[PDB]
Amino acid sequence: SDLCLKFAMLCTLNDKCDRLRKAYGEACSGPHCQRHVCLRQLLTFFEKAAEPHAQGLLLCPCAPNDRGCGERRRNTIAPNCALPPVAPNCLELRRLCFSDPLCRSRLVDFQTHCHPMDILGTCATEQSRCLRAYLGLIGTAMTPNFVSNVNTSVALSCTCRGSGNLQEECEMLEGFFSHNPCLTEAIAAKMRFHSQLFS
Amino acid sequence: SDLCLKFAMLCTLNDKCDRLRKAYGEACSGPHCQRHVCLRQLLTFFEKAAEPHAQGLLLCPCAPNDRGCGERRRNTIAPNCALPPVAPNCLELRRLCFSDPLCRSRLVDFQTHCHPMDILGTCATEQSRCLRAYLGLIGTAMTPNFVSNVNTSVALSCTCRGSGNLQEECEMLEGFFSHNPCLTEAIAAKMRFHSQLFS
Amino acid sequence: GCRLRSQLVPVRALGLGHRSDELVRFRFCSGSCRRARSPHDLSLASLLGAGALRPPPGSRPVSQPCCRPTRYEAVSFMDVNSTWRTVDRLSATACGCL
Amino acid sequence: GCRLRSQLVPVRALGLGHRSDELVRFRFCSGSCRRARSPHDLSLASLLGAGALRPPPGSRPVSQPCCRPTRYEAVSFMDVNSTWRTVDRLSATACGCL
Amino acid sequence: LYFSRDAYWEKLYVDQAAGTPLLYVHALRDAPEEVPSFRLGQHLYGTYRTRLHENNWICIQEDTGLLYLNRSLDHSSWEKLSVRNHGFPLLTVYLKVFLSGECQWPGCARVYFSFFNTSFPACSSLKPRELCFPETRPSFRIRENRPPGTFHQFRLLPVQFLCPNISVAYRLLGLPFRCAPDSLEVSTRWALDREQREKYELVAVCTVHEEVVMVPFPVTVYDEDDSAPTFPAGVDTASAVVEFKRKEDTVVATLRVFDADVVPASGELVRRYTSTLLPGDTWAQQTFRVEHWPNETSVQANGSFVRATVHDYRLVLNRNLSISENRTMQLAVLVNDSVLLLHFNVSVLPVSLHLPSTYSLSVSRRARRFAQIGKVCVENCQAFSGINVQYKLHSSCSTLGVVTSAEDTSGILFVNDTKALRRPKCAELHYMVVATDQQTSRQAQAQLLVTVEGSYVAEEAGCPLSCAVSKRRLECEECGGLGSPTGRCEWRQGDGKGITRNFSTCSPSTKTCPDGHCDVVETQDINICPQDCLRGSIVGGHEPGEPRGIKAGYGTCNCFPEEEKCFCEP
Amino acid sequence: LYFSRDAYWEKLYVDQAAGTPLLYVHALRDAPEEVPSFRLGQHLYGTYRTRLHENNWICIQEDTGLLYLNRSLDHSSWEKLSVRNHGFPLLTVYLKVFLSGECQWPGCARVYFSFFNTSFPACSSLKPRELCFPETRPSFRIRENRPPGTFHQFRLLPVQFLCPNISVAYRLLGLPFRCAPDSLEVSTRWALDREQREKYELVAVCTVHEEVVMVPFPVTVYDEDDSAPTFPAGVDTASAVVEFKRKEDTVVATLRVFDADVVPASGELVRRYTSTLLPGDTWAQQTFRVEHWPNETSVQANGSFVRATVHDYRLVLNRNLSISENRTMQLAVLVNDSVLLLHFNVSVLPVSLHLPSTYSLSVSRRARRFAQIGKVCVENCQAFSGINVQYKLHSSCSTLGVVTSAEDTSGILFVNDTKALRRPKCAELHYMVVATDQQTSRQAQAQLLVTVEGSYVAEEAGCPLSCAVSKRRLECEECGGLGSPTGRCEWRQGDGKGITRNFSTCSPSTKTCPDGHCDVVETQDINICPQDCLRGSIVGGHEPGEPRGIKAGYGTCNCFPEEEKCFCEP
Ligand SMILES: *[C@@H]1O[C@H](CO)[C@@H](O)[C@H](O)[C@H]1NC(C)=O
Ligand SMILES: *[C@@H]1O[C@H](CO)[C@@H](O)[C@H](O)[C@H]1NC(C)=O
Ligand SMILES: *[C@@H]1O[C@H](CO)[C@@H](O)[C@H](O)[C@H]1NC(C)=O
Ligand SMILES: *[C@@H]1O[C@H](CO)[C@@H](O)[C@H](O)[C@H]1NC(C)=O
Ligand SMILES: *[C@@H]1O[C@H](CO)[C@@H](O)[C@H](O)[C@H]1NC(C)=O
Ligand SMILES: *[C@@H]1O[C@H](CO)[C@@H](O)[C@H](O)[C@H]1NC(C)=O
Ligand SMILES: *[C@@H]1O[C@H](CO)[C@@H](O)[C@H](O)[C@H]1NC(C)=O
Ligand SMILES: *[C@@H]1O[C@H](CO)[C@@H](O)[C@H](O)[C@H]1NC(C)=O
Ligand SMILES: *[C@@H]1O[C@H](CO)[C@@H](O)[C@H](O)[C@H]1NC(C)=O
Ligand SMILES: *[C@@H]1O[C@H](CO)[C@@H](O)[C@H](O)[C@H]1NC(C)=O
Ligand SMILES: *[C@@H]1O[C@H](CO)[C@@H](O)[C@H](O)[C@H]1NC(C)=O
Ligand SMILES: *[C@@H]1O[C@H](CO)[C@@H](O)[C@H](O)[C@H]1NC(C)=O
Ligand SMILES: *[C@@H]1O[C@H](CO)[C@@H](O)[C@H](O)[C@H]1NC(C)=O
Ligand SMILES: *[C@@H]1O[C@H](CO)[C@@H](O)[C@H](O)[C@H]1NC(C)=O
Ligand SMILES: [Ca+2]
Ligand SMILES: [Ca+2]
Ligand SMILES: [Ca+2]
Ligand SMILES: [Ca+2]
Ligand SMILES: [Ca+2]
Ligand SMILES: [Ca+2]
Ligand SMILES: [Ca+2]
Ligand SMILES: [Ca+2]
Repeated sequence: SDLCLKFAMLCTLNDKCDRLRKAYGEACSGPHCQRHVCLRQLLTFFEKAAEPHAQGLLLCPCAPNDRGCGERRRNTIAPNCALPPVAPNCLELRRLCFSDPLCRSRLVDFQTHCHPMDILGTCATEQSRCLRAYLGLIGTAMTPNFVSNVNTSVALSCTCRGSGNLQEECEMLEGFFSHNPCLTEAIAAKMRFHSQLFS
Repeated sequence: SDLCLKFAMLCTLNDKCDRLRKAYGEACSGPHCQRHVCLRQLLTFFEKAAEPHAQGLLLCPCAPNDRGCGERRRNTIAPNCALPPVAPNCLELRRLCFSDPLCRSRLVDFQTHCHPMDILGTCATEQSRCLRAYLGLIGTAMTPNFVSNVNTSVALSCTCRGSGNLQEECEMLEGFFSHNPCLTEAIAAKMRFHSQLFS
Repeated sequence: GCRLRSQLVPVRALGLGHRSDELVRFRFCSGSCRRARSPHDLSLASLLGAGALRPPPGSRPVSQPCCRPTRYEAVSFMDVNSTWRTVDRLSATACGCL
Repeated sequence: GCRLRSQLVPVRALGLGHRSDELVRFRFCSGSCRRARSPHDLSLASLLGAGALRPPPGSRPVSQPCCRPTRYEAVSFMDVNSTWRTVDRLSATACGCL
Repeated sequence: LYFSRDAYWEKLYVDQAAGTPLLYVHALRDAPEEVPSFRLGQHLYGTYRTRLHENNWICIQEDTGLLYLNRSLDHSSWEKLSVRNHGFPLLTVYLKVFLSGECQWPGCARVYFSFFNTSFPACSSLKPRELCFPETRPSFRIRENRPPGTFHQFRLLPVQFLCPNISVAYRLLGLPFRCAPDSLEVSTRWALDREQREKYELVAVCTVHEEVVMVPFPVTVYDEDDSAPTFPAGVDTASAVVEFKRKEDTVVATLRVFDADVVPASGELVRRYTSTLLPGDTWAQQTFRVEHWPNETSVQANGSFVRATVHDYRLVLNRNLSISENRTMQLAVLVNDSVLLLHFNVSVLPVSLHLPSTYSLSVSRRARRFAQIGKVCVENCQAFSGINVQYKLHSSCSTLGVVTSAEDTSGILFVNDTKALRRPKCAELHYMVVATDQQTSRQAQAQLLVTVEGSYVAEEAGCPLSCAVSKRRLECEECGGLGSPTGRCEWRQGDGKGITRNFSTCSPSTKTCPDGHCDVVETQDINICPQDCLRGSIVGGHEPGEPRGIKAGYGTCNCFPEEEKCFCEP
Repeated sequence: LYFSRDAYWEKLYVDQAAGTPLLYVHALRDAPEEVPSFRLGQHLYGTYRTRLHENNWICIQEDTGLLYLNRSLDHSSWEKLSVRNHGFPLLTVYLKVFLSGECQWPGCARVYFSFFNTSFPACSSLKPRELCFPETRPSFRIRENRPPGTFHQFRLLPVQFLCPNISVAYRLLGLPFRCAPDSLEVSTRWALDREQREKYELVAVCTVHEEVVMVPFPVTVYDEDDSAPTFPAGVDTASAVVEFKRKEDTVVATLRVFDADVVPASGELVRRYTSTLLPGDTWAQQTFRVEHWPNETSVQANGSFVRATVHDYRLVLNRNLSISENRTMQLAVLVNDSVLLLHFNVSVLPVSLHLPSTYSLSVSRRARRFAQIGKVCVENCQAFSGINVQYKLHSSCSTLGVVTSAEDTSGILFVNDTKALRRPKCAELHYMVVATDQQTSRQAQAQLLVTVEGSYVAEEAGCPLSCAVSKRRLECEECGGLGSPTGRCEWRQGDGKGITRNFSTCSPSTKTCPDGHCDVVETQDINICPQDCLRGSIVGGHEPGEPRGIKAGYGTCNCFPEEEKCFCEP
């Protein structure tokens, strides 16, 4: 039994966390799934829970060859119902975030606290307030998820195909997820703590 | 176990008779008993039942010394709730019978078919249609019951005390119950059959 | 099936203090209720199949819905003093799955 | 008393075909209900005291009201293919005497 | 005019001759002027009083009242009638005989005819028991104070008409009834009075050829008002002074009247024997009604039992008398007989409302709410009936409280608070006990010196509110209830005699709660005395309390007052 | 006018001198007339874009666009600002630079300043990696078809202002980009076209003192409409003849267009690339819309990948075409580019409605209601899409009955009565099968010779109405259901692979009921095919049928249709 199951059962064994995890496991299940109820019970989970319970559940370590430890981690936020089936244009996905005033508040904190300050990996303010601004993006419209199942590269589900002339305004917005030194060293510092904590 | 219990259980063992006996055992019980519901479920019992079931239940043999076989038989029609507590004038009790057109029909048949024709005991029409006219008097206002518990003398619960001048009109109406040769030999012919039947 | 019954019992054998000598017909409920089963009932009948639960102190929890009466009837008789005693709601008239 | 419980069970141990590896909390009902007793219940518990009834073919009729749930909750998990499976109405939330 | 009997019996046979004499009828006189006339009916009634066919066969002579066959009988006529009988073997038809709808005495007399399929037999088959008298014996009927007359005749008429060769003699046994020689009518000598003798059962001697046969002979003397009311041998006046009762309706004083008549019967006794209240002050009408109801007794005159009526006359109040009334009167009543004079002396007294000077009572220092400590009572406790003396408890620390139980008009005092009991400076108080009236303003007060005394032990947290939720003995005196006087409860346990009124329970007040009364202090809360104040189901073989509660129950009875249930179970 | 970048980076230190040159700015030209003007802002923004204090320290020269410190820095000013930072360590303030609210290109360019607590260090602590270029590498931005200009300058200005004694040289590597000698501005030679090359990643050579340092140098050539639409190499017209489909909206015929531009972006592509339907008959408007949607592809030019847009144009219908239409046209469409000419040939054909001459079918002589015997079909079954050919069964004994299933437009015939099947004289019948149309009156008929043939065995009385109430195999083929073809049922049993779509049940028609479609014959009654037509709860680990029913279930699934429940359980 891997580590992404050990940190899932520690949310199961809690009273306060399993009651919240059952609330989005139910709204994100089956082929008749409903997306905007599936997302609304994710904001409530990563908002109204203890920070060591959420950060251990989502960001969890693995090996590169350990297939059933990354395949679960990709499927923890239930991407078959949360992420849309067709990949939209990645500037269009930001427009729907700017329209709702909760996703805008959750996005501006991530552009604040996890901005790539130095190309070595130095963050702007803290490498502790980076993941607090990061995990606030999960229940929103711009939900990031782990792309592969062998590594911890994380990006949106979006493409810059039909961009028109705003290619760099889209390539940098995707490079703020897949070419961030700050966010990658923050998630690496958290996974090197989770492989210290109950390993 | 005596005979007035053997002929009670034969109404218990029937489906058609115990359902009727339960209907007046319930309305004639307890200190808070109600008289005019107790009587209405007696007409239904001695009317809508098979004649060998009713005639065996009420008229049942015994010995003179057999106390718990006559004491039950006096208490089969539940006299503590059916018969009134104060004994009224016995011509007044006939007046309430003449007012209701069911008791009048049940009384005129008894003055028809059980009239004392001869002082030896010969009845007018039959000694079989005498008890059919007799048992129709039980649920009415002029309910006869066994007075003692050692013998089969049966009379009303009435007295000719405050009669005024109609003493013989009251004494003969009571002598139509306690000085009937016809009715006494009819009930004796039925008890000599019940001491032949399952004795 | 969960259906109505009937029987004959003495009244001293009821255990309510009424001393008497008679017999009364008595309708009770019996049967099985496998058609009112729930997802929790299959769940509990499998968790009590491999012994996956620690059974709690007290009783055993029952898996299937129990077959219980819905309506009652009174029972009347005579005692040893030849007085009519009634006991309300002693015999059933219709059963059901609950 | 007839009150609510809770426990931890595997999901392969439920017997509904869902193959998985997780643990779920599971609320069942237990207790006794001697305060919802009837005249028929004392009657049947004394007629089954001296063995006055022939017990019918099938089951035994139960004397006391059985302790049963009133409301249910859904249970969600992930399977071996890492897909979210839900089973509606698998765990109780409130018990009662019935 | 009246008949000497009410029913007449005669036998008809096949093919008897025309003009054959059947029977006489008799009718006595109310007066020296009345001569009886006799008419028959027209249609033969039958069983269940339905006309069969018109009388074409029987005629009458009005002079002696003789019934005789004009046309005669055959089997065609007795199949003409017996089919009309609604399917019965025909042994009774009848007619009416009037002399002055439905036949009833003293207007009518119904004459039966029992027909038989044979002809009239020969004389050899006539036993002398059916040669003297008919089978159905007569019963005669004579009013008192009447002209003496002729009420019976002996001879069986078709017998001597068809067997004349056999001599039959008839006689009677200081009696007024005589039998004339060579004319067999029976007559009365003097006018009778019922009050000397009322039943004459005579014996008539018959001799055939040779056999002597005797039969009973009842004569019932009827009645009139020949009697005036009379005191029961010189008891002219009873009196009674109203002192304490004063309720709505109470028997105060009583006399008796002895009439010797019976005739004012139960239907119309209220019209004749009427109690005329002679007047006086209107306070007598406001406060008295003279109630009256008769009852018949028996008394001996000359060896028999003649009955008579006894008229009781009772003063009965009407309203709640106030206390301060102080009067006296003479309540006279005339009594009518269709006339006697009765009276009463009635005085009404004042009553004072004094209480004892000093009340003294301890209080257990660990007591709970609604505990009864001691009774407070006006000096004459259980003798008053219609007075409202409500008690109020005025101080000069609220701990106690008095509510008068309405049954005894005694005030029971109870503890209303527990927090205000343990205070050190209020260890001795002053409760001026005040006993007020309601129909007059007259109140009273009395002095109290209370000593709150005892230990103090705090209670267990695993205690229910009631003592009677407990089941056995040890869970009774270790745990406190609600109305307890000393913090503990007390276990009472009775016998093993089945459903008994003396059963077993855990009670606060073993002399106040399982007692039979749901007291006012007991009906304060649901938890104090639940096994005598509840309104619920009692599961088990029980017998209910008659207002409410548990009158008797099989074994032990434990009650849940919050769920309104009791279990009675050993 | 546009800036060559969008973000500029500079470091400030403690106590640096007044008039110290910080950085240049660059602005290229859209036209041969535009000269850049440069103004600063007034207020230093910070993290989360909030004004801290007014710029009292940095001034600008508009001529070369030079940023320079007028007033200087001290720790009192950097505690004046860092408290205003809402509690953060201050490492980024910025200003706006306009040239012609919120800073966005090509109007604005935001200039950062990263302050440090030290003063400017000595020259020895300057490694040559921070002597050539800043840490944050530039990213340049050039529109195509432009006057060639100057977009970058090399020298770090406070470095040579404060360490002037170190020689640093800069150079560049048939390319349009050149570096002038003794003036380190970088310039473009000729006007660029994106369609030849679109990304130039150059390398700039720096030499200090001695160290050679090179960095990347991205230049992204932007785009304009310098391209007209073109056929994909001579495919001028596709055509398609409507023969069978005739539905509401179907792709009929298709062509492609190849534009080489990208600029009409996704927001406003619908305004420009518009498909002008050239007119004709109004039947073309009633029956055709020319649907269009673009997609971007990539193509090679001289070793790179330049992208382009592909515009597909599809004829799509609008209504149900009737059968009897027989026409042909030429559907022309103009295509705009802000202009190409396309067309289609479209012919519409008649279709006949012939059926086979003789239908022949047996019937099992013990069959039940709603059993499917054989399919009746118009000669071309599964090719039609929008035609209603309803079948009615006219005779010349009612036993059979046809209801067309709407999915295939085939009529399935079923047995409606059982009593009318066993009759001896109707052992052979005549059902003229009639196939009518609905949008035209054109019907058809065909001849049938039915042979009702089989045994006869009466059924058991202990049979439920449905085959699927059964649980195991032996209770399936001994007992009859409802829609059965031969009186028996048939057991199908699958694998033990968990929740599978191939499960086990007792079915009438093993090819029609557990199939995935609740057919019309199957949805006739509740009892025929309940495990594929029910609307109820499925107790057990299941997976529901997507309209209704049981798609998959763990083990065996037995369904009670009268109570609306299924159990899935092994
Ligand atoms: C992670 O994996 C994905 C696909 O397997 C790949 O595209 C990506 O480049 C990988 N990350 C790194 C840092 O190589
Ligand atoms: C029957 O008994 C009662 C009282 O015991 C008595 O009055 C009556 O005379 C008895 N009957 C006969 C025929 O003696
Ligand atoms: C009596 O009979 C005679 C003849 O015998 C007849 O003339 C007469 O009318 C009859 N009288 C009656 C009242 O029938
Ligand atoms: C009382 O007796 C007198 C005396 O004749 C009579 O006139 C009056 O009517 C009687 N009143 C009643 C009520 O009987
Ligand atoms: C009448 O008197 C008799 C005997 O004196 C008594 O038994 C009866 O109860 C009395 N009636 C009333 C109503 O007091
Ligand atoms: C007399 O007092 C009693 C006491 O309860 C009361 O019930 C009754 O009504 C009173 N009488 C009148 C006439 O008020
Ligand atoms: C009743 O009062 C009168 C009035 O003085 C008196 O003469 C009489 O003696 C009193 N009655 C009795 C029985 O004392
Ligand atoms: C004392 O009893 C009276 C009864 O009228 C009640 O009103 C009052 O509330 C009680 N005292 C307290 C403190 O509750
Ligand atoms: C720049 O500084 C000079 C003095 O050093 C001052 O006179 C001038 O006003 C300043 N300009 C600005 C724009 O602050
Ligand atoms: C089509 O191109 C012409 C050519 O200039 C232009 O005038 C017209 O506005 C364009 N229409 C659309 C819809 O782009
Ligand atoms: C556009 O083209 C790409 C590759 O040619 C293809 O993957 C994509 O699905 C296309 N988009 C649509 C909407 O057909
Ligand atoms: C064409 O036929 C289909 C068949 O179901 C129907 O649903 C559709 O509405 C029809 N189109 C029109 C325009 O009526
Ligand atoms: C379309 O129809 C025209 C009309 O004659 C014909 O010239 C042309 O060849 C047709 N198109 C094709 C591709 O055959
Ligand atoms: C045959 O099926 C039709 C369907 O429309 C129905 O109306 C009819 O009642 C059925 N026949 C019988 C005999 O029920
Ligand atoms: Ca007299
Ligand atoms: Ca008198
Ligand atoms: Ca007299
Ligand atoms: Ca009491
Ligand atoms: Ca170009
Ligand atoms: Ca173009
Ligand atoms: Ca272009
Ligand atoms: Ca099917």
